[PDB]
Formats: sequence, structure tokens, C-alpha cells
Amino acid sequence: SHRKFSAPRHGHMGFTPKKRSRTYRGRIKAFPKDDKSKPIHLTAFLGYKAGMTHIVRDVDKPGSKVNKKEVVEAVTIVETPPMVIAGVTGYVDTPQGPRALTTIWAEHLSEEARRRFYSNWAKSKKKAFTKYAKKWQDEDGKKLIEADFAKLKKYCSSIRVIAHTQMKILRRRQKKAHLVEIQVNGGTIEQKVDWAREHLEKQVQVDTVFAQDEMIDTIGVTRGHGFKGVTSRWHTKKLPRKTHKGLRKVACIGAWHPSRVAFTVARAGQKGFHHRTIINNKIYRIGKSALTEEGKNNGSTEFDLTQKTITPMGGFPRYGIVNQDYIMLRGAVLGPKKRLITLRKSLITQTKRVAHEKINLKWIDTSSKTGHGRFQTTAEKRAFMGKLKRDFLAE
Amino acid sequence: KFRISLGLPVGAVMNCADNTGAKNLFVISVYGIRGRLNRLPSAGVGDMFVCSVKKGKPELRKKVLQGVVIRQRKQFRRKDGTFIYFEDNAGVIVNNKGEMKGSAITGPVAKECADLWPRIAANAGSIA
RNA sequence: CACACCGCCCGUCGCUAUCCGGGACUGAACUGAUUCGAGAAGAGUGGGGACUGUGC
RNA sequence: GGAAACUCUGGUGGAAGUCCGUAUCGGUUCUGACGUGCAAAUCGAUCGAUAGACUUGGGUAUAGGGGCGAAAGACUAAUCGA
RNA sequence: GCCUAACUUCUCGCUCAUGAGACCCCAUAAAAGGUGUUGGUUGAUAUUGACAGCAAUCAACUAGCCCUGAAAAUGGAUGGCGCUUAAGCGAGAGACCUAUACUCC
RNA sequence: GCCUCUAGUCGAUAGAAUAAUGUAGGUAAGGGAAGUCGGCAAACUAGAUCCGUAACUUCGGGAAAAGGAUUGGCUCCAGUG
RNA sequence: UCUUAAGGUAGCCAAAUGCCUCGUCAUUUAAUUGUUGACGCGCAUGAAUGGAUUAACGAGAUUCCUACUGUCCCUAACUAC
RNA sequence: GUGGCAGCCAAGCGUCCAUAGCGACGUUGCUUUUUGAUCCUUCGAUGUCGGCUCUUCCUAUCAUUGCGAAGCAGAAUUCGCCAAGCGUUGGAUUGUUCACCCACUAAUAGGGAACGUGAGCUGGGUUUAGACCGUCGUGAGACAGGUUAGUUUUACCCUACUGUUGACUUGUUAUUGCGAAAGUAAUCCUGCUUAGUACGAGAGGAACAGCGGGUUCAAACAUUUGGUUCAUAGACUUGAUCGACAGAUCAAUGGUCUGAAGCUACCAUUUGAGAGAUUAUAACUGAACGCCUCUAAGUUAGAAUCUCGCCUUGUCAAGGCGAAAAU
RNA sequence: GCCUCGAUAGCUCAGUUGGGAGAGCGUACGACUGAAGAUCGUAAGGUCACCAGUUCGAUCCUGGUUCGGGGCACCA
RNA sequence: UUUUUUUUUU
Repeated sequence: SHRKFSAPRHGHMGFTPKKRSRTYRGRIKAFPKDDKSKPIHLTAFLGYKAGMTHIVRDVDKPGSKVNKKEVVEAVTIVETPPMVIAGVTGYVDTPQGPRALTTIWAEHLSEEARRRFYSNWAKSKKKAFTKYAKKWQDEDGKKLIEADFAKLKKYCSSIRVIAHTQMKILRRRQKKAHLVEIQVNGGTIEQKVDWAREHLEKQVQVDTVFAQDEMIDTIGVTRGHGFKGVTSRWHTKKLPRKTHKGLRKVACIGAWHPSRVAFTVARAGQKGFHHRTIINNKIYRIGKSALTEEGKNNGSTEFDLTQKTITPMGGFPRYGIVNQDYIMLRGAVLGPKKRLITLRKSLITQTKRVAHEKINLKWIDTSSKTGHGRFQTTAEKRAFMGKLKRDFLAE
Repeated sequence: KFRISLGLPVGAVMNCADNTGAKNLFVISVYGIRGRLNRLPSAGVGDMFVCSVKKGKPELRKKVLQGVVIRQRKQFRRKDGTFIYFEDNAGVIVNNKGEMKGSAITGPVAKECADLWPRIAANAGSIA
């Protein structure tokens, strides 16, 4: 018997199974199509979701009701310290797909890059790449490495550099670095291999990968919520108050026939910590490291002249202080604070106006995100509140 | 008009802010709403709705009329990031084309409603 | 009764017109009072002291 | 106050199968809990009555086609159209 | 033909279907249609040059296969895979396979 | 009802953790029964003093009708043997 | 005019009693098979098989107004077990 | 049979005109969402109406995409084709399925799944025992006539489904990858301009492109606004205790106010898109059939359909396949 | 929606194989009366709801359109 | 014993 009144099904069946992500790091399931004519460039980067804030900007959208008006928008800060290129790998097409042909590592790998190969680095003898390093200063090893480079130049249709994050400069607990394969776009295969070889053991900055007012994609694992019932996992209607045996359930989980529960029915299980790829996040600013002179005031704008860094009053809650380069994305980003976000260039050929709109920041909020912040800087707070008993006793 | 939070579902009773003699406006339905199962149509400032007078002159009662929302208590967000709300829910009786039946409005009128309805803006004293 | 008992005349019922009453609907409208709640404005008093005369 | 009949005002008094409510006696609704229970009928909240046609102990009387019944075929030792 | 023991065995035709058809009971199909193709019936014209354009043709019928008529609910049934001068439809020929039946021990 | 004194108890298998569903409590913006067979459940009301109280009525009631105001602490004033 | 022992009187009614039926009109609503008031050839109302009313009373059945609210729009958080 | 749906011939309707759209008298079918007929299974029991909730499926297509035909000059409307991808609502009365009305809407299409769905709920109806009325009966009692109240039990098993670990095999340990297979997602609308233009007696009244927004759906997130407070955080306060002050305690969270953090709301905010082959259809060249002809061979354009991409899974038995590190 | 029933003059009703449209009220006139009312006589009142068909011939018979009237229409 | 009526104006 047909259901009396129609209603769309609850949830998107193309995002199932709602299971925990296989990996903590976001996997890049597709890279932007390679165009041989453009200059050689990287297609992805790694950052950490520091926190959120809000900004004021002037909108240039002809025909809009907010044209030449100021609007307040929420933004997310992603700290993106420079990465280190530690290896080169290439892929050869086969009847069953692309296949990795060879990998050449840099002569000197950082301790934090090598940690990634370990679960007990401190307890171990740290023998990783010890014999490989000697091959770079050997007659036969040099020949083998050169042959690998020749193979990459001659047979591969796609080139990727293994890059790794740097963790010591962040002054935090973790030291193990994150490795990731990033495809190189632009130029021929030979040029890509030469470029990767030159950049082996070298640092790449985020401003060389992403531009301003550019739409990018964020790949990563969402915020986890553990085991959850149907009412929260799938957002089904709650049952009446008079329901015996519970109302936060799905009343009917199938008809008599087929005499089985279908995979399309809502069931309780893991909610959150799902792999996701959100596209079309606009870059509002690429700020420089606050430890350098250029980034000394990466929290100010052309119209807000106060000297301040991006980090809000009292630090980013549950994250720390953003002292490296950062990207200010518009809106929400998947995952909690401290989560590792993989930034990828857009696979789409952007044509909407929002993609090419120029962002003009007028002001960036740096008030405390714990409590209801009333001041933008400690100097402003002290100037407003005057002098306290602590200062009196300090005198 | 941008999206704003709606705070007047079907069945709400708001004040009639014009001088037609009606004192109450009972929300029957909201124009432009093709809802979902078990969802009450809701209206916010600047929305036309089907109403009926529950208290007022006998000539206006027991019949179906049209109104427009001019003030709401549910706080809503403007594009400049501010959150604004009024002290009461209010509306004005209008015809099917937006002409206001009355001639004067008591109290302020939301900017969102004023922009959409020129006649209501004209008859409004203050615009907030 | 006097058209003089083939006089006169009374009610119900039926038709038309018209006036009024009762009447569910906590019916409706206008208007005046009174209690209570809020309360514009002025005036009185206590502060206040922008400004300017010689501690006042 | 009144011609009278009698009327009015303020107290006193403490009646009623009167009222609210504790102990107590019941068992309305949640059609709540539990429903291989704490329990072969209980538990929680909410409820009816609460100075009488009231609630109760003990001793006594009525015994099965009989008893007893403000009456439901109710009860008569977890057994009742025998 | 393979599941499956026994032929991609031999002869002549017919059929192309944007899921054709495929074997008693048996597992549905009709009235009505086609200038798809293949045979036949009848009546005409044509070398005293038949129709079309500025050397056979015309018309009406008929019946084989194919097509339309032909819509249902979990994903699904010539038994399945598949098969197109067939591994389909009709007429036939050699051989071959196989019962607890027949002959013999 | 709540707290305490005398007297008596800490007897209800314990520990860690605080997922879903549950049982029992506590809240919720704007709307206010649109939910549902049905306002089921919950919420609302309430003590005391002063004031005020309708239809109807078997004249006894209705009635705590409805509905308003006040309520703390401290320092005093007055009355009542 | 047929006919009975008598032919339902006073009242009351689509009722806890009316099939047709969601009767017809008015009232309540934006909208009503619901409520209430009327009408009455009433399948099949009716006078101690009691009729018609009726103040007060009711863990009785029903309709509406107001207050109130997570019943709902549309769910969320917290506590004990 | 009945119910529902679809055809064939044309007597007529349609100003004239059988076939735009219909189609009588007749007649051929299909369906099992009606109701009957039967009695095959179930009476050592298959829980028997409806609603709520939630999936999936079918189309006999209401809307939307692409089209053909009109008695198609356009809001509008009708007929038909390819088409179930995606939608198909809020309510008053009634237990109601139906029905009817109010309102919005792109539209308010029809159905199946043991008349889907009671160890999912509810229990309004039906459907025991109590009780009332009318009619019937001498009576006990009867009444798909009306009325009121009437216990809704059990999952810890197997499977299915949802998530979570995880061994053995290709030596071991981690690192970094490929895609097989499986899932798959977006939807409808408008304010301005087009334009009072096209159009032409007017009345009336469009579209494609462009700009800005929204509905439904989906995936996230907490900077802001909002909600939650045994943070048992700060303040206050009633009652009682510790001789008083101060400090505190108890009242199963004593109560009131504010309340970070975390969680969380279309109650805040952010994000949601491309190709390929083609269907219907319209055409090209072009015979059959010396002419014609979109068709026969061969060619074009072609869509909410289909396949793929993007996106989710990827303990995968020819134990799926690589690179690379230390052993 | 289904079973149906009916539609006749200004209004209300008869009527036919199918072979005529009648009756009453109402309307106009005449008689009657001093004049009226009443009463009588005449004149009268119609596309037989509409369309198509079948028939030598239809108001009647068949089909359709309109208008209405009476009934039937889950479930456990 | 029974014994009801008599249009309008003039």
C-alpha cells in the first residue's frame, strides 16, 4: 500500500557507509587535470584548522543589494607552514590503471619525516633510510639513482612529489611529520622531473601553490561524534511521546517482503569522522608568518591600522598560536580545531562570478574566542580599563 | 530579499498596526510556501500571508484577508552582521497587489519590508 | 334590528400589507462612569554645575 | 426603626451523612514503571473520601443447588454461571 | 554448441525484431493494421514499343516469417549462458547418445 | 513539608567509564494545540491581609466565583491586662 | 369512508432513542460528519415499563473561550540509574 | 461477473467538416488498487481497521526536461510521444479508507510491497465480560441499530541490516599508492532586464541569453546570535544547624539572577558541478519505385532518461595490484 | 460516481403500437345585474426540455446534453 | 322532538 503522503528520503545514500574514515589524513581521490602549457606548479598543500573568526569586507557585486556595502562574514584560519619536498615518484599507465614505477628519495631526510615510518621512534634504533642515504655517495648507487630518474623521465605519464610537513617549528607536542604525494602540473614530463629534482630537500611555501581570491577544495575527516541513534545520525522524525520502548527510532524498518532489512534504511551507528571533500572555498587572504617582518602584523588590513597578528586575544582556543603562514578561507571547514586539512586546487573550470570576485578586507576580528571578547588587543584592553591593583602593587 | 529567520508559523496571532479597525491578525498561510510533510508555513518581516481578523470591527471578521508582516519578535540577522528584533509581532492588511487597505501605521516598519513594499514604506512613520 | 330576521353578528382557518414582542448566539455597535496597572508633560523640592563674575 | 405587625444593624454561639487538608481508608489517569517482575496484582506520580451509610482487632452466627450480596453472577481460603 | 552423454554433421528455403524466436499438457493473447520481405490468385496494359522524367508495368486480393496493437509493482528468466547463411522458423538425410523397457549371460 | 537533638542506621555485590536505546528528573529562542480520536502528558493557579464578586437559585447556595492590591530587613509609634 | 379494547393525550426530540442521514435552517470556524438553538407524519419519543424541568454536587460523557505550555513546527542540552 | 483501464467500424456532434477533440448502435481486449464467486492452504492460533513513522517499487504522467498535433495568433488550455530522475504540501469535521471544504503551490497523479508496516507505536473503531436507549420477544434474551467504560506480553537465539575489532595466506614491521567491484544527488521557482518589447484594432501579453535571490533536498561547521548549566563558576536568598561575627553545610539539583567551555538550531553560518553514446523528434545525402521519400546502406543535432566523471566504501581467494624503507 | 425516474400552455397535471397534443387554474370577450362579485358560454392557452437516430409515420421507442427528484456506495 | 345560513354598494 502506497504511503499516504509523499516525503523525500532522509539523507544522501551516496555518502554511505557512515563509517569511520580508514585514515586520519585526507586522501586526494583526484588531482586537477594537467595542462602541459602552464608553468610547473604544485596542486595541493597541507595545513591545520586553527580556528574561526569573522571579518568585515566591502562587497563588489554589481546588481546585488549589498553592492558597495560592508558585510560581516565568518572565516576559518588554516595554518600552513612551508612543506619540504622529500622524494619524487611517477606513474605509468597500464590496462588496469596507473601504477607507481619508482620513487627517488632525497639524500638527507629530516628526522621528523623519518618518524612517519615508525610507531616507537624513541625506542627504536632509527635505522630508516640509513643504507639508502649512502647510495647517493656511491658509484653504483649513483648509477641506480640516475637510472631511476631516467625511467621517470622516459616512461611516466604523471609525476608526484612526496612532500612532508615540518613539525618542530610549531613548538607543539607532535614531532612525527605528515607525508603526502602531490601531483605536479604544467610542463612536460621531463620538465616536471627536472623541477622535482631541483626542489628535492627544499621548502615550498603556500603562496606558491595558492593565489588570493581563488576557489580551492578541502579534503579531510569530519568531526567525530561516536555511536549515535537514528534521530541524530539520519535526522528522522521523532516518534510520539506515548511510544513504548523508545521514540528516538525508526518505526518501520521494512515491509514484510523482501523479508530482509534493506541497506537504505536508517540505523544507529557511527556519526562523524567521515572522509569528505568540500569544494569551492574561497581564499580571503594568504598571510605571512608572524615571526617575519612581512607578517609582523598579518592581522591588520589597509584600513585597520592597528598592529596585530591573526591570533585572537588569548590564543586560538584548544589550538595555540598561529606563527606561520596561514590561509583565511570563507565559511566553515571540515573537522575540529588542530585537524589536518588537505587543500587541493579546484578540478572545475571556475566560471561563476563569485570565483573571480576580488575580496577586500576592511577589518579582522581578533577578540578573545573564550567568553565574549570586548577588545581587539591587550594594549586596547589595558588602555580602556586603566590600571589595576596588580599594577599598583607592582609599582 | 535575503533570507531571514522566520518566527511566525501558521496559527500565530500578531497585532494589526494600521487604522483599518482590526486589532489582531491570525496567520492562516504564507504566500510562496510549498512546504514539506509536517512543516508549518512560517513568515518573517516583509512576507505576505493569508490571515483572518480575530478581534476588531465586525465587518473585517469571519472573512479571509491578506496581510504583510512589518515587525517580528524573532531576532534576525542583517547582512551587516547585526541581529535585530522588535518588541512585538505586527502586520498590516493589504490587497492581493500590495496596496494597503488602511492609510497609517503605528510604530516602526522593518527595512526588509519597506524595501519590498513601497506603499507600506510610504505609510510608515519610522523605518528600522 | 331600521337595507328592519332573507336583520345583525362571533371566533378558528387561508391570502396580502404592516407594527410589535420572545429568541440560541458569553450576539454586535456607540457612549458615560469606577477600581487597578502603566504613564507623557508641567510645577515643587533635593542634588548637579556646562558657562562666567568676584574661597565666595 | 415602627401606631402595630414586624423590620434592620453589630456581636455571641458552634449545627451540618458541609468544605480544604494530615494519619488513615480507597485505587481515577498516566492506558507511566515492571510485565521469564520486588510482586501469581506490586511500584511512582496524579487522584476519591477523611467525624460518619466512617475505619478497624478479637469473640461469635450463616456451609454448597447452600450461605451472603447498597446487585458486579459478585464473594464464599490465589478455586465460583454452583 | 557449452552446462550435458551424443554433430558447431549433410540439403533446400524463410526471418533482422532499439532484448526476434526457440518444441504436448504448459504455464495467456484478440478485433484490427504495415508500400518490411517472400511466395501465390485473379483482372488488365505492354514491343501496332507498357508505367516515371521533362522492358515489363498497373490494380485488387491472398498467406508464410517479421513489425504495431502489447501497461505493474524486490532483480530475473526459451532452464542458464549464449545463438543471427543460427545454437531461430518449416521440410528432410545420415549417424550418434540414453531407462529399472527388449534380447542374451 | 524542610532542617536538627535523644535513640538508631550507612543494610540494600562492588570498581572504572559516562556510546546508542531506555527509566526518572531539569530546561528551552519565536509561535502557542498548527500535534492528537481526544490538550493524553506537562505547564499554568495557590499561603495570608485588604478590596471586589455575575447568571441562576430549592433563598441555604453559587463563592476561594470572576478579578485587583499588599507581603522582606531594620528603627520606631499606637492599642489591647 | 374503513376500522380498534383504546387509536399516543400533556409534553419532548434527529436526543445515550431518527434507518434514510454528514436531515434542513441558524450559531460557533478561514474551513466543521463536531457543539448549541430551532423544525418535526417521530424506520422505532411519551407520561411511576414514569414525562418535562431542575439550584447544589460529580476521579461521569461532550463542545467552546481564556491562561498555559516541547503536544507540535523541530529538535537540542543537562542530571541520576 | 462487477470495478478500473485501453482498442476496432464510423451514425452523428464539432458554424461547413465522421476521425483537431469526441464518438452512438455494436464489438475486441487488458488489470487485479473494488466487490463478488470458490473453498485449495492455515482452526494443538499467520495478532484481525485506521492513523503515525520509514524504505523501496510500478507506472495507466499531475508537475518538471526534450518533443509532435490542435477548432495552437499569447497567462492559460487540450491531445499524444520518449520518459518514473525528482517532487507531489498546511489544515477544519469524521476512528474513519473515502468524502467535503479552507489555503498555499511547479503540482497538489494513481497505485503495490501478507488490503507493506502492533515482540515498531497508538487503541479512536471493531471485537468478551459492566451499563443505558429504541425496536423485537411471554421470557431468558437478540439486533453490520445508537451510547459509555473496558490488561496491547517476550528477543539475550539464527539470519538480514547498522556500525566496531580482526586473525591465516603471498617472510616480518611500519610508510606511501592504483582501481576492480559496490554506492552515488540535486530540485523547482522567481525580483530586475529582456519588454509593456515581439504581436496587432484593441483588450491583452510572452519567451532564450544576462544579473540578484529563494524553496525542497544534501554535506559540514560554531566566529557571531540563540538554547542547554551538578563548570555544582560567581552573586543573592528562605528554613535549619555549627554559641555569635566570619566561614560553611543540609533541603535526593532548596530556590532566583548571570553564566564561560563543550554540545547544538534554516533559530546562526558555509558548500552543492562536467562529459559520452543516444531516445522521442527534427533533418542531410539517397535508392527501392528512372519521380518522390529522414531509411533501406550511410550521415547530422538531440534530452529531468542511460553510462561515466566528481563524490563515499574499497579484510578484494585466480588470498586484487604497485613503489619504496629497515630487516 | 452507480441504479434509476421524470421534463407537456403563464402554473398544475392527462395522453398515446408511434397514426389527435387534451383537462383545470390563469387570460380576453359575451351573457347576467341598477352596477359589481359569483355563475355560465366562447375565445383559449403548446418549439410536447434539447439534439441524433430507428420507422411509411414518433410527444411516446433507442442513444447523448441540460435540469432536477428517490435510492445504492471500505473496514475490522 | 328537530328548526343551520342569506355576497359588495345603493
